[PDB]
Amino acid sequence: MKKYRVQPDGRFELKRFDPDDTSAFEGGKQAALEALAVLNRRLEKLQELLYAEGQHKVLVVLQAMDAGGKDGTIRVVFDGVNPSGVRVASFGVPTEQELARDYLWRVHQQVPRKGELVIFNRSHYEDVLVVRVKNLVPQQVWQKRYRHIREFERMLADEGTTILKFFLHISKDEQRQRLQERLDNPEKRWKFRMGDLEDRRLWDRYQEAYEAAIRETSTEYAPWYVIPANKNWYRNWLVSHILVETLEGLAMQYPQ
Amino acid sequence: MKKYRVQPDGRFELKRFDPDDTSAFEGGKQAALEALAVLNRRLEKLQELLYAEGQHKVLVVLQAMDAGGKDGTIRVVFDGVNPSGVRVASFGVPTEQELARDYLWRVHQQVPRKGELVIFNRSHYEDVLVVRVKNLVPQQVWQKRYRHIREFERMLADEGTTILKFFLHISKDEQRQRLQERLDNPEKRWKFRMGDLEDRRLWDRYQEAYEAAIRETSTEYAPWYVIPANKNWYRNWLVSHILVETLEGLAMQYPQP
Amino acid sequence: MKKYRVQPDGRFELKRFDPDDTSAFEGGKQAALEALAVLNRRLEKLQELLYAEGQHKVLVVLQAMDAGGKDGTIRVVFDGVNPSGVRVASFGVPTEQELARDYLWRVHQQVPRKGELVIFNRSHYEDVLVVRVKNLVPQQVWQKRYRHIREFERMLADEGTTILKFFLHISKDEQRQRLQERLDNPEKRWKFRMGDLEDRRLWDRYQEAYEAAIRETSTEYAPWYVIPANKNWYRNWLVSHILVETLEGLAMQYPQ
Amino acid sequence: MKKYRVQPDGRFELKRFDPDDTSAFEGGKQAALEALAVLNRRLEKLQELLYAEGQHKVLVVLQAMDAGGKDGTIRVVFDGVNPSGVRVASFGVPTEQELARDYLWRVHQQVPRKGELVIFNRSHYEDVLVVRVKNLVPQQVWQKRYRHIREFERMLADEGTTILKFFLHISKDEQRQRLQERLDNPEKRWKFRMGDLEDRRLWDRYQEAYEAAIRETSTEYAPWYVIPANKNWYRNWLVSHILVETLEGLAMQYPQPE
Repeated sequence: MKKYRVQPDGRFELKRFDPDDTSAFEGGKQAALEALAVLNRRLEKLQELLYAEGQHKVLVVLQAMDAGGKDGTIRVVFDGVNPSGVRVASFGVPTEQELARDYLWRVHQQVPRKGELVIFNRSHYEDVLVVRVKNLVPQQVWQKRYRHIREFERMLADEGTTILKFFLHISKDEQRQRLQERLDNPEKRWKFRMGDLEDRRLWDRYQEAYEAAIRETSTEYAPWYVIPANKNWYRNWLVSHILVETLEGLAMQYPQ
Repeated sequence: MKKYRVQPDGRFELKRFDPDDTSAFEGGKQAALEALAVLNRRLEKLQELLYAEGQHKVLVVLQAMDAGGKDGTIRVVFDGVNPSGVRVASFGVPTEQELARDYLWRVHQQVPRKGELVIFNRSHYEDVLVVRVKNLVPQQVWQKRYRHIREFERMLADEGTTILKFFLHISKDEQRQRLQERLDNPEKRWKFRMGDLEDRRLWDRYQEAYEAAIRETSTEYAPWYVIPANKNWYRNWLVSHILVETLEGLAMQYPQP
Repeated sequence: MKKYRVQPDGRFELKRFDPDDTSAFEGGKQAALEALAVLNRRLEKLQELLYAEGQHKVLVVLQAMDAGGKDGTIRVVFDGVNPSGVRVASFGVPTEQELARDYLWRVHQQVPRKGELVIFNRSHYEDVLVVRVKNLVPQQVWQKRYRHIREFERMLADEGTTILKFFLHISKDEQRQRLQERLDNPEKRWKFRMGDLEDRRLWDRYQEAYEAAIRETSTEYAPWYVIPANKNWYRNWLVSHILVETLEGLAMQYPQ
Repeated sequence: MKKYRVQPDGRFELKRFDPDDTSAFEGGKQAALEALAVLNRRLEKLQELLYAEGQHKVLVVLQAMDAGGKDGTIRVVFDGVNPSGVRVASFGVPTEQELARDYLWRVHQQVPRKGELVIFNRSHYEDVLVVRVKNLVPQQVWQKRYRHIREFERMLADEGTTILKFFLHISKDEQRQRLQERLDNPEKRWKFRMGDLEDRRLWDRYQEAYEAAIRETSTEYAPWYVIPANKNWYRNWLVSHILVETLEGLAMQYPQPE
């Protein structure tokens, strides 16, 4: 499943990843739901080990186009995980207080502590994405942020944080179907804003911004994983597989 | 719901609640597990609605003697509830920074925001529990805190917070068995501290402190519920029942932009 | 100087206080500047003692109409006071994060810690002022806040905070001259906003809101002091006199 | 006055700076007090402008051996500067909550906001000082922190923070006289801790730790200035001179709303 890890050679091309790809799973939706339940139980036990050992900090970053599956991945992948050891930090439009300090200030505040698993629903990457696409700061400014991000993540990793960054990759036509479904569902209509159509008009600019951010910041200590996410069953299974394998690799143990 | 809700008449007596009482449920453990799964699914849907509507703030306070079931209640009652809308704030021994401000400072920091459900694993109630039990501060100091607490909760409720306070009520003998089981379990021992034995000698003083705190602070806008908690199946079912009924009473609507 | 403390009898009438009153000081501007310098030196020594002892928490609340002297009082009264023990918390327009919690959440965060002197430049009182005048919440909602405020301040005082609340009282014509001076000074024009002309149009409503707030919340543990503030020399001297006398009454001792 | 700026060539030697050096000021205490008052009035006006413009963030870092003058520099240099635009963040022994996150977490929380001047009384440098001297983490862990610090400061500077780092340099004999005076003064003995005698015993290890930290982290965007600080009058005058010159170089303008 290492075909999805972006190597730190700065040669990443987003066109090489197909949102409809399900090739790492030898089966379909029904078999993947059973495989996901097994990974989910392993995840609950690994979180239990993480919290009791109280040494490692785990940061899961989720980035995607609107309707790309950030909310759904949190809901399904972390289903049943002890609320005491899992925390979500969601990053929306910056406030005046947040904009009064550097862009990393509000993000650094939310990092996981020892024994905790934190999920960033959007993150510091927004400062090289919506910021670049909507020209909120000139290129001279946002271009310097790729190095800031690599170095901030290097500091976090060196100091004990296991970092996993997932780009949930959906196609333009899939986003269209999802935004239409969001509009037609009375229990989902609340998620839709008029500004989401303007973000959709800028699809190509966002894909370019994502490709540049991933190419610049996928490192050995903070890898990006590109997740084909047109199939939610595949997205949830693959994210759970990578997360479980990473946590198993920490070789955690209940204290003496 | 009615029987376990402490009325704001200042006449609460803890002796009237039996930790082994299971009288609100008829079918026994197996039937309660099935009833709990139905309530859990209703809670998951109510949380999604709370988050979508983004108007109400929900605060669940959990207080209990050590091994009383605070961790287990969070784990079971909120099983499957979307982590995006549920947050736990645990309050342990205050740090020097926290002690440098009033006792409510660290607590107020953690209150739920609009559309969020927050669980306080221990809370501001610790400031009328340990200092009273061990007489670390004079009565003149901690007796004033019942009013501060009623008024802080009145302000939170007036400003949009639905408050539910649960006292998970276990017996002294049940605590003993659980503390021994915690010690004998290699996956649970890490939780056990020597200070837990020191508080056990003070059992009666803690029961009195809890009774007084409940009597003084159970109000219409911030009720206390006494949960018979010697049977975890009953504790989980009853807490889920009260929480679901409360959330339903808010009559939340999905926004229609 | 006991005529300026609002007694907790709920009978306060703002019309009884003249913004041009200088009756507590007999010598005039020049003598007041010398008296202020002596109080200022006493204040510097009392702050060093407050910080060294590290037990008391001191909260100074400043409220006034725009151009009423909040910034000038901080600048002059605290001139020379060690920055290590004096902190200003200014409360402006609430952000989305602040509005997502009760109105006291952002305020409680800023309270002084042990050994610290905090000045609130605007405060929790804004939630019974601009809120009441501009009908940002219905009457039922803001009317309940007078009790919340009395009780929040009671808790702070019971738990070790010395509270002083100053209403810097200026006349409508004095505000007009000051806003005009702000506009005509190239080094002050930055402070002026178009919204300040709207707050000026609601003068009478704000005076009624101030009178009601002071009447409802001036208590023994958290007194309001009405400061005639048309003359800055008098305003600075009187606020310094009240503050120094209060701090002296704490009988602070250097630790041994 | 450029003689005190540590060039970013990684060749800094602490032995080349004498704590008793007063060569940038052509006079003594009395003349320096008058020169300091003129700089102090200029600083008060520059702060009012920094606050009005509301764009630049200013971070002043103070590091020194115990009794080296951190408290006194804040008190004198910022005397009369409007409290609305000046804030001190002091960094002492980390708590369990602070130790549960990376060492930069508690520091980043306190950075200056737009229009604000913040003084760090001790700072993130403690994590390559007391940590290195007392072996609180292995050489393997704290040696990586020189890069983390250079990069954290690069991010702050790129995003609008003007950074000034001052090492207030006192001699070992001067520290002895000051610690004795601290003990003998009833209004200052509250500052005296027994643990300060242990840090004093390790004087040489701390001087080596300071030399290495300054050599590794003095950059063009975040310079270190070595301040001869045995004479308080000289220390206060020189820090004020460097700070004022830096703020004047920003050429801040009062906004003119339309």
